Amino acid sequence: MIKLNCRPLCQTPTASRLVSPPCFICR
Amino acid sequence: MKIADYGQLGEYTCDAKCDAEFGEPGNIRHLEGKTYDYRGVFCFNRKNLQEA
Amino acid sequence: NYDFLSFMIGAAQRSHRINRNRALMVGDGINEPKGWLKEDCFPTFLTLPVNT
Amino acid sequence: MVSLDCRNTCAPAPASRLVQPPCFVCR
Amino acid sequence: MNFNVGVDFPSFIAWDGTTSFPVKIDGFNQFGFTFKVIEELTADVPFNIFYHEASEADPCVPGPAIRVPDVPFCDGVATADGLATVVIPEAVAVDSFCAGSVPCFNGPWISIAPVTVNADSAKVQVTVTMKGATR
Amino acid sequence: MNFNVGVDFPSFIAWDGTTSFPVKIDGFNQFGFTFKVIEELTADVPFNIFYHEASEADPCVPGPAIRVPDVPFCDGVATADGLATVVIPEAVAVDSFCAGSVPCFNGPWISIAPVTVNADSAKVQVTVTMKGATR
Amino acid sequence: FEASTIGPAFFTPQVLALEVDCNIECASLLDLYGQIEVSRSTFTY
Repeated sequence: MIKLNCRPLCQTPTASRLVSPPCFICR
Repeated sequence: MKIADYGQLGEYTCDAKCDAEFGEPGNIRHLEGKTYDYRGVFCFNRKNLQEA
Repeated sequence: NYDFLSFMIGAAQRSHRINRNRALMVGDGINEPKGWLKEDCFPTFLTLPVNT
Repeated sequence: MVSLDCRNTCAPAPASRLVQPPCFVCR
Repeated sequence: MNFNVGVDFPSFIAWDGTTSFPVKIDGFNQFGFTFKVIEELTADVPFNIFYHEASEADPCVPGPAIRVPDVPFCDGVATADGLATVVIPEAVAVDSFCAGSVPCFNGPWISIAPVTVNADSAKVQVTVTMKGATR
Repeated sequence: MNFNVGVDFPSFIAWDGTTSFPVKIDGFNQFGFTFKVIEELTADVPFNIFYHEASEADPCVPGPAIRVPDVPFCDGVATADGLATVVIPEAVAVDSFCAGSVPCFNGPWISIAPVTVNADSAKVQVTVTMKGATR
Repeated sequence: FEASTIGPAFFTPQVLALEVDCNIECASLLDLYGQIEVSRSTFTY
C-alpha cells in the first residue's frame, strides 16, 4: 500500500460567488 | 564526475594568415552511487558470561 | 559548479601534445615538422623471402 | 537545431561481444 | 536557462493505456512512478506492481513476472497478504498527477499493470523516472 | 535507500507512437525530452516541436499549434528555415535512449509530433521530464 | 558547453532563508471560561 502524494496542475480555484442580504423585505 | 570524451581543438596553421577556426567540443557527465549495510544479532546469559 | 575554462585549457594542451607526437614521426615539412619515418633517410634492411 | 545525447546502451553489452583470440603465428 | 534534464533523469513509459512495458531499473540507483489521468473515472482502479528476473535462455531479455512483496514500515502493519498494491481514488481530477514508489529494489526489471482491463483502466497513464546513473 | 523521485521530477507522456499529447510546462522552470526506440529502424525519422497558448474559450486549454523558432548559439549557423527540428539517426540500438531540450521557453504549452506518420514512426516513444516546481 | 546541452547536476541553486507558511490557528474561547487548577485527578464541590 504505497501512499501517493497528490496535487493539481491547474491554478484556477473556482470563483465563489458572494451573496449579500436582500433589500428590506419584512414579515 | 566522469570525463566521457575530450574534444579536438586547434591545428597546424600557416603563419602568414591572421585568423583561426573553431574545433569541436568534448563530453563530461555525472555519476552517483550508494551504500549497503550488514546486519545481525547475538545473545548471551549474564551469569555464564561473567563467571567464565 | 565546474571549471569549464580549466577543462578546455587542459583539452587544448592534450590535443597539442597528441598532434606534436604524430608530427616528428610522420608529419610533412610544408606546415608541420618533418618526421624521420616520412623523410626516410635511415638505411633500410629487407627481410628475406621464403619458398612456401 | 538540437544536439542529442545518447548512452551507448542500458547494459554495457547486452550480448557481450566475446571474440576469438588472434590466430597463432606460423611454425 | 534550460538544463536538458533528460540526461540526468531519464523517464520511460510504463503503461500507455493498452499495454504494459518492462522498465530496466538495473542501470540506475533510484526510481519512482508517476500517475496521470486523461478522462474522468467511475470507480477506484487498483494496480499491481511486479518485478522480472533475467531470462534463462537469454540473459538480455526479461523473464516471467513476479509479484513484489511488501515490507512493513517502522510503525505500521502489512497488507492483507503482504503484497504491494496501489489504488487511484475517485477524487483525482484530470488536471492532477500522483506519485509513489516502493521501498525495496528486488529484481533488475520492474513492471506495472492494472488488476482489470476494463474501460476505466484505459484512462490512466503511468511512467517511471530514474535518478542519477552509475555507469 | 529509494526515493519518491516522482514528487520532484514528474514525467508525462508526449508521443506514445499513435497520438500526441500537449504537456503543460507553466508550473515548472525547466524540462527536457527523452526518446526511446522499441524496434530496429528502417530510415531516419525527423520530429517537429510545437508550442501552444491558452485558448480564449477556456484559460486552461491549449490553442492551436505554433512551431517553435530557432535560436542560434555563439558557434554554428542558423537552420535553413529557422525552425527547431529533431532527427533520430539510423544507428540507434533498441536498448538505448536519447535526450535533448529546447534553449527557449515560449508559450506555456509544448508538444512534439513526427513530420510523417508511418510504420517507422510507430517504433519510437517520447517522454518529457520536469525540474523543480514554482508553486 | 552550455545549458540545454549539459545536465542539471552542474548547477547548484541559492538557498534562501524564508519559510513560507499559510496555516492558521483560530482564536480560542478558553480565556472566557472559569479558571480552576487541581493537583489531583478528582475534585468535589
